[PDB]
Amino acid sequence: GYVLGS
Repeated sequence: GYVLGS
């Protein structure tokens, strides 16, 4: 899985 945040 993956997580991106900004």
